[PDB]
Amino acid sequence: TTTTGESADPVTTTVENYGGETQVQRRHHTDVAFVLDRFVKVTVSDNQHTLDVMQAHKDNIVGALLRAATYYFSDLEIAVTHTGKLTWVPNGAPVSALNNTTNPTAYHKGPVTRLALPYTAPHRVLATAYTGAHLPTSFNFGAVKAETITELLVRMKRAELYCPRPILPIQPTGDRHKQPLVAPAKQ
Amino acid sequence: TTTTGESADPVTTTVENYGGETQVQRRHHTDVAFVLDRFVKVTVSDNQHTLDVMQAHKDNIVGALLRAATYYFSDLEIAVTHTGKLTWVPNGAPVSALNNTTNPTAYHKGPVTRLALPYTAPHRVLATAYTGAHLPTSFNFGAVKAETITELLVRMKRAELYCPRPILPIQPTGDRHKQPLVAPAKQ
Amino acid sequence: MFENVPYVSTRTDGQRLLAKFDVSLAAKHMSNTYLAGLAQYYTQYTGTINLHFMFTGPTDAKARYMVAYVPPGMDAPDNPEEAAHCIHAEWDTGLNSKFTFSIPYISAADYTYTASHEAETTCVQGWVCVYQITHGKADADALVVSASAGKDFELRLPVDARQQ
Amino acid sequence: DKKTEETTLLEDRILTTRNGHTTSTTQSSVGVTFGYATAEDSTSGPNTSALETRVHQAERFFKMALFDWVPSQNFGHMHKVVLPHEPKGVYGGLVKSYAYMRNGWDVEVTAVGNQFNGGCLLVALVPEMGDISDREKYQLTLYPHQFINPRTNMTAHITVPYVGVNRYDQYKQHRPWTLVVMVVAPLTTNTAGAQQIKVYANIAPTNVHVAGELPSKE
Amino acid sequence: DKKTEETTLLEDRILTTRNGHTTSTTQSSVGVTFGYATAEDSTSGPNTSALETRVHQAERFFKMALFDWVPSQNFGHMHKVVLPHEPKGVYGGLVKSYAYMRNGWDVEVTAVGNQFNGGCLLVALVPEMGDISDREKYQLTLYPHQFINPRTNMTAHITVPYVGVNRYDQYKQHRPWTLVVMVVAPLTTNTAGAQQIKVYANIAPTNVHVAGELPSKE
Amino acid sequence: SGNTGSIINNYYMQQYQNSMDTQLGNDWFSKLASSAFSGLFGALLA
Amino acid sequence: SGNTGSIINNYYMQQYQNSMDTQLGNDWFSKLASSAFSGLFGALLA
Repeated sequence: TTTTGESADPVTTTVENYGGETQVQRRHHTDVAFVLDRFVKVTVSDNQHTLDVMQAHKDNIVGALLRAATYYFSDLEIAVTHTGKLTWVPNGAPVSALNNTTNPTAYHKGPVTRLALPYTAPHRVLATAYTGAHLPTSFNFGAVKAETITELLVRMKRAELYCPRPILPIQPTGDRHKQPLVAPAKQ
Repeated sequence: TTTTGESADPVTTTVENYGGETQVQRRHHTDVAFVLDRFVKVTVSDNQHTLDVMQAHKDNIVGALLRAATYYFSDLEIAVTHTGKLTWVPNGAPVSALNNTTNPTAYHKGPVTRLALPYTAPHRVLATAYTGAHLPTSFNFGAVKAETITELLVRMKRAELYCPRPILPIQPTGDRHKQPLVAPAKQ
Repeated sequence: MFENVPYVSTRTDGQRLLAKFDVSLAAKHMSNTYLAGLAQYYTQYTGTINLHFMFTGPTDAKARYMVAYVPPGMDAPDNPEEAAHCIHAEWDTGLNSKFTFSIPYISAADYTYTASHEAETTCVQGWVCVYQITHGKADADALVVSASAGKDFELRLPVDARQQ
Repeated sequence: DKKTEETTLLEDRILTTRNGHTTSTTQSSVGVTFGYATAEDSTSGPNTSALETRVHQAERFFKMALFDWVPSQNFGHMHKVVLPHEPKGVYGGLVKSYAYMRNGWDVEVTAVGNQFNGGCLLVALVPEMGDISDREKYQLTLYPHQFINPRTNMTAHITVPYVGVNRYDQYKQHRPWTLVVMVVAPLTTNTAGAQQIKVYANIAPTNVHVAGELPSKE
Repeated sequence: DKKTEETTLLEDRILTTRNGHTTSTTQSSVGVTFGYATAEDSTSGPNTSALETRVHQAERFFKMALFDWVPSQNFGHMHKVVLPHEPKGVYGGLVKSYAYMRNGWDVEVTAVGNQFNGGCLLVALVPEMGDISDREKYQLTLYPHQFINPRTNMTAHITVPYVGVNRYDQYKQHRPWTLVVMVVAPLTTNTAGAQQIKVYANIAPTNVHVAGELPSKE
Repeated sequence: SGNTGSIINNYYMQQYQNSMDTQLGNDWFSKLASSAFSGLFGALLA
Repeated sequence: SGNTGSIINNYYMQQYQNSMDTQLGNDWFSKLASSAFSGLFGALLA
């Protein structure tokens, strides 16, 4: 199957060309909405933290995959292990609000406290990159504050992605990257 | 009822031959799917453990009965008494994954933590034996890791068995194997 | 990738083995490949993989190539005549710069690992070697290669094994 | 099986088997035992991207010897072997040229002695057989089997399907079938029995399919 | 054959050939010359008591080199070879296991140089070729042939049927086909030609039938 | 099926509760047990 | 939609569970993947 390579028009041959027989697939697992729909730890440093998905580890499935797109939309779900009252505040709220309790404040019930929050930016969509680097103030989902924030996780719901960006693995030392895989106890 | 014995073709006579009258049975209890559908303790040694059904005791009902077949399929259910976060990883995952929390990780809620897991091998079915001994890496249901793993149990759901293998009892010393059976208090 | 570069270079005229590699998404040659960067998050896979060879030479440079898929069981042959016995495809240069070719999923199990075990010496899924049969005025010239996912190519069982 | 004439003092229950251009008549059959099924699963799986093919030529008979049954060897004495073992001819050639393959077995084991011998052998085929205990020789009947007993028959015939956790195998490092033969009643010789019995096998690889043509130097 | 886009400075007349799991694309075909017929005579003669069989696996491509065409060798310089010659792989295996056999040839000879060379080769297949005289090289065109001429094409393709005074042969001591290549116009090199031209062959045994299975030690 | 006896259906979809099987194309010992000869083979008197 | 598998509907209104989208006026790579040439471009023999 010769093509004019310069074209940039997609080409996909099949085993049928030599006599094989292409089968069926179920790429459920490689579905955007699906893969990103799980919790990811985000490194919290203070007892107050602005919610931002870019803070997931760049090599963590979710963060790696989120960064494999340039623009994205989604709602949020959060799981915080905290102490005292947890207060959330919507994108663009004066930071001073975090102390006020008439804002969505959840009392303690350990271990974690789980919530569902609405996309709250004022743009039609948000971005992974930006050339106008360091991302803009407004690219957040609000902020959280609790007397103590031991741990923080976030989950992207309803995810939409636009324009793919690259995504690299590990550069192997030798011919392939060998390593220890889950195996049964020797006995 | 004389038969050509060499044939190997099944023969089953009945009390009717001499005048008796064969009755009804309800072999619900001797049903594969059913007997194996219960929990069995598996000896965990570290704070991380690969899930494998061959690890049930060979004289334990489930393990004895599982080993009474050569090939098997089933989904899993697990009950772990652990500490901290329990993380599971699918068959063929680099062991290094057990530390990552974006994988199916369950927080603590004592005593035990119960889960339902999908058969996750890449073969059409798995085996009890193998002549190609010591069973292959891939014959597992993934692996688990938690700061502390006090105890571990597994339950086979949807069990299918193929080709029967033998299953022996105790070799009695004398004419029969006598022993203490559950009886009422003497008084 | 072949040591910092995407192409393969015509060493000299004649039966030369231009490249040969492992059929794993871990393979060194993949590495910079989207397919591999993606596969790194699933334990298993099945499917056809497509190889694309775009000849970059000048109008006066002509060549003929061969590509084969060497299933495991032997050692990857270093010359066409030995490789001529595997599923292969020969082709020359012309108006059409590009040539695509599918790498068949032929394994014992229905699925296979994206990941590579330590215990595996040889690439569980064989290799693909690409030769040159001959050429003329084609020395020096680049044959850049890329890879895309095939139609029936599938990725399953998401996993998060990496640093943090 | 059955024969005519009428009754007689000799044998009957005739049966001719044929695979490829090879036959095998036996005037003392006891029937043929069928495996774990009557037909193999789908021969064209996804695991072969349907590049698999089948070779009719392989499906033919090939002989290979087992052992000599003598009065010495008593109960539980057993002779096992994994098929294919060293394979020759066409069938053998396949193994050297294809990465993966699969096939079942047509086994005809023949312990020719004479009707005045006593004693009895048990012949079976086992999936993933990995060393039986002494006790579990007693439960060997759970496998596709057939007895040879001098007063009755000379040949035991068992046909069996390909099995395995994989639709296709690499015989070069996993075979599922292991043909075994065990003494259950030690060989009797009496006045006119045969001193000892030579045991052979007539085998045919059934429904042979191969996939993944390998490179070649010769 | 033909290609699109429009016209251009490069090549077109594309053609892909396929035998078994092997293909061979060529953006500079000149068509394919057909033998002495379009279909072989009856493959199942009396001489085979109809025990013959056909092997689809053999019918695949196999490569083998010819020679290097250089400006030195001038008119009449010829390189001949009898097919099969040393045969490897599946096809080869047949020869070692069957007494008699037959097949035709799918030959694709490829002298890859470059369009600035002058010169021209003549490739043909000959039945029972037994050393031509110098004069009769001039009448070589009476055989299934095809020219390679740098200004025009890179590949010559000829398909041909099995022939012989016998429906089936013993390749081990008679082959009818002899592939030859001869220079008719010595290779020109000019300013930008290719110094020398490497000539290879891509062949496929067509419609392979075999009969009379031989004994075997391995 | 197995040791399961809830009368109400799972709250979760079966696509999550279990692994879904695929097909490509009642069993054996069951059939074999039944094909067992149970007569007499002789000729009965009285 | 995503990793969600409850068979029974949310106890809460969807107006509270999620953000409501507004419109003003099936997508792309999906379409593009399919428009891929898969033939031969040549002329096939045998």
